[PDB]
Amino acid sequence: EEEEEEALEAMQSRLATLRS
Amino acid sequence: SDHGDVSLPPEDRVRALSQLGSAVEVNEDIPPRRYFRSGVEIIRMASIYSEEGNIEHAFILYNKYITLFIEKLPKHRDYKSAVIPEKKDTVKKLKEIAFPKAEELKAELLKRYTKEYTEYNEEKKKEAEELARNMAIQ
Repeated sequence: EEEEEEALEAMQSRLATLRS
Repeated sequence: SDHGDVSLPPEDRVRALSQLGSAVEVNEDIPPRRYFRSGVEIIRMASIYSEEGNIEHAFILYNKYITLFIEKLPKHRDYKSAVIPEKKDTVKKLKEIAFPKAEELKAELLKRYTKEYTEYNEEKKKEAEELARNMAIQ
Protein backbone atom coordinates (compact mmCIF):
# COMPACT_ATOMS: atom_id res chain seq x y z
CA GLU A 1 0.00 0.00 0.00
CA GLU A 2 2.82 2.40 0.92
CA GLU A 3 4.78 0.73 -1.91
CA GLU A 4 1.89 1.28 -4.36
CA GLU A 5 1.53 4.94 -3.43
CA GLU A 6 5.12 5.29 -3.66
CA ALA A 7 5.19 3.68 -7.21
CA LEU A 8 2.42 6.09 -8.36
CA GLU A 9 4.33 9.08 -7.05
CA ALA A 10 7.52 7.94 -8.85
CA MET A 11 5.58 8.07 -12.16
CA GLN A 12 4.75 11.77 -11.82
CA SER A 13 7.93 12.85 -13.63
CA ARG A 14 7.25 10.28 -16.36
CA LEU A 15 3.78 11.76 -16.91
CA ALA A 16 5.39 15.20 -17.10
CA THR A 17 7.68 13.87 -19.83
CA LEU A 18 4.75 12.27 -21.66
CA ARG A 19 2.96 15.68 -21.71
CA SER A 20 6.04 17.54 -23.01
CA SER B 1 -8.26 21.63 -33.96
CA ASP B 2 -4.55 22.02 -33.18
CA HIS B 3 -3.78 18.31 -33.63
CA GLY B 4 -5.36 18.21 -37.13
CA ASP B 5 -3.62 21.26 -38.59
CA VAL B 6 -0.66 20.06 -40.77
CA SER B 7 0.81 23.58 -40.76
CA LEU B 8 1.20 23.44 -36.97
CA PRO B 9 4.54 22.20 -35.53
CA PRO B 10 4.31 18.40 -34.81
CA GLU B 11 5.21 19.02 -31.15
CA ASP B 12 2.29 21.38 -30.64
CA ARG B 13 -0.08 18.95 -32.38
CA VAL B 14 1.00 16.12 -30.01
CA ARG B 15 0.81 18.43 -26.98
CA ALA B 16 -2.81 19.32 -27.92
CA LEU B 17 -3.62 15.55 -27.70
CA SER B 18 -1.93 14.99 -24.33
CA GLN B 19 -3.64 18.15 -23.08
CA LEU B 20 -7.04 16.64 -24.03
CA GLY B 21 -5.99 13.50 -22.12
CA SER B 22 -5.07 15.52 -19.06
CA ALA B 23 -8.52 17.23 -18.99
CA VAL B 24 -10.24 14.26 -17.39
CA GLU B 25 -12.26 15.15 -14.27
CA VAL B 26 -12.85 13.01 -11.22
CA ASN B 27 -16.43 12.89 -9.91
CA GLU B 28 -16.04 13.00 -6.13
CA ASP B 29 -19.36 11.16 -5.69
CA ILE B 30 -18.06 8.08 -7.60
CA PRO B 31 -16.19 5.72 -5.25
CA PRO B 32 -12.45 5.55 -6.15
CA ARG B 33 -12.78 1.77 -6.62
CA ARG B 34 -15.08 2.25 -9.62
CA TYR B 35 -12.25 4.16 -11.38
CA PHE B 36 -9.86 1.25 -10.67
CA ARG B 37 -12.38 -1.30 -11.99
CA SER B 38 -12.97 0.77 -15.13
CA GLY B 39 -9.21 0.71 -15.88
CA VAL B 40 -9.47 -2.71 -17.50
CA GLU B 41 -12.04 -1.55 -20.07
CA ILE B 42 -10.20 1.74 -20.69
CA ILE B 43 -7.07 -0.27 -21.53
CA ARG B 44 -9.07 -2.55 -23.83
CA MET B 45 -10.58 0.41 -25.66
CA ALA B 46 -7.19 2.21 -26.03
CA SER B 47 -5.77 -1.02 -27.55
CA ILE B 48 -8.70 -1.17 -30.03
CA TYR B 49 -8.22 2.48 -31.07
CA SER B 50 -4.55 1.72 -31.71
CA GLU B 51 -5.32 -1.39 -33.77
CA GLU B 52 -7.87 0.56 -35.82
CA GLY B 53 -5.08 3.02 -36.73
CA ASN B 54 -6.82 5.68 -34.60
CA ILE B 55 -3.52 6.50 -32.85
CA GLU B 56 -4.66 9.99 -31.81
CA HIS B 57 -7.65 8.59 -29.83
CA ALA B 58 -5.49 5.74 -28.43
CA PHE B 59 -2.91 8.34 -27.28
CA ILE B 60 -5.59 10.58 -25.69
CA LEU B 61 -7.12 7.66 -23.85
CA TYR B 62 -3.84 6.30 -22.42
CA ASN B 63 -3.11 9.87 -21.26
CA LYS B 64 -6.54 9.89 -19.50
CA TYR B 65 -5.83 6.56 -17.84
CA ILE B 66 -2.42 7.77 -16.69
CA THR B 67 -3.70 11.20 -15.60
CA LEU B 68 -6.43 9.51 -13.57
CA PHE B 69 -4.35 6.99 -11.61
CA ILE B 70 -1.28 9.20 -11.26
CA GLU B 71 -2.54 12.74 -10.80
CA LYS B 72 -6.28 13.16 -10.25
CA LEU B 73 -7.64 10.14 -8.37
CA PRO B 74 -5.16 10.36 -5.44
CA LYS B 75 -6.74 13.79 -4.79
CA HIS B 76 -10.23 12.25 -4.39
CA ARG B 77 -11.72 13.06 -0.91
CA ASP B 78 -12.31 9.32 -0.27
CA TYR B 79 -9.02 8.10 -1.82
CA LYS B 80 -6.88 7.89 1.36
CA SER B 81 -9.84 6.23 3.11
CA ALA B 82 -10.48 3.67 0.32
CA VAL B 83 -9.36 0.04 0.42
CA ILE B 84 -8.55 -0.79 -3.21
CA PRO B 85 -7.58 -4.43 -4.01
CA GLU B 86 -7.11 -3.40 -7.67
CA LYS B 87 -4.40 -0.80 -6.89
CA LYS B 88 -1.49 -3.26 -7.19
CA ASP B 89 -2.62 -4.53 -10.57
CA THR B 90 -3.20 -0.94 -11.70
CA VAL B 91 0.38 0.02 -10.83
CA LYS B 92 1.51 -3.04 -12.80
CA LYS B 93 -0.66 -2.05 -15.75
CA LEU B 94 0.63 1.54 -15.76
CA LYS B 95 4.16 0.09 -16.12
CA GLU B 96 3.36 -2.79 -18.46
CA ILE B 97 0.92 -1.16 -20.85
CA ALA B 98 -0.27 2.42 -20.40
CA PHE B 99 3.08 4.31 -20.17
CA PRO B 100 5.09 2.34 -22.78
CA LYS B 101 2.18 2.24 -25.22
CA ALA B 102 1.51 5.97 -24.83
CA GLU B 103 5.23 6.71 -25.25
CA GLU B 104 5.40 4.55 -28.39
CA LEU B 105 2.28 6.27 -29.76
CA LYS B 106 3.87 9.67 -29.00
CA ALA B 107 6.90 8.73 -31.12
CA GLU B 108 4.68 7.42 -33.93
CA LEU B 109 2.53 10.60 -33.90
CA LEU B 110 5.61 12.86 -33.88
CA LYS B 111 7.00 10.88 -36.87
CA ARG B 112 3.81 10.98 -38.96
CA TYR B 113 3.16 14.66 -38.14
CA THR B 114 6.77 15.59 -38.99
CA LYS B 115 6.37 13.96 -42.42
CA GLU B 116 3.16 15.95 -42.96
CA TYR B 117 4.73 19.19 -41.68
CA THR B 118 7.85 18.76 -43.85
CA GLU B 119 5.88 18.01 -47.02
CA TYR B 120 3.39 20.82 -46.38
CA ASN B 121 6.11 23.42 -45.67
CA GLU B 122 8.00 22.32 -48.83
CA GLU B 123 4.88 22.78 -50.98
CA LYS B 124 4.01 26.12 -49.35
CA LYS B 125 7.61 27.35 -49.70
CA LYS B 126 7.69 26.64 -53.46
CA GLU B 127 4.32 28.41 -53.80
CA ALA B 128 5.43 31.42 -51.75
CA GLU B 129 8.70 31.67 -53.76
CA GLU B 130 6.71 31.54 -57.01
CA LEU B 131 4.47 34.33 -55.73
CA ALA B 132 7.53 36.38 -54.66
CA ARG B 133 9.01 35.92 -58.18
CA ASN B 134 5.78 37.05 -59.81
CA MET B 135 5.45 40.13 -57.58
CA ALA B 136 8.99 41.08 -58.59
CA ILE B 137 8.16 40.60 -62.36
CA GLN B 138 5.30 43.02 -61.88
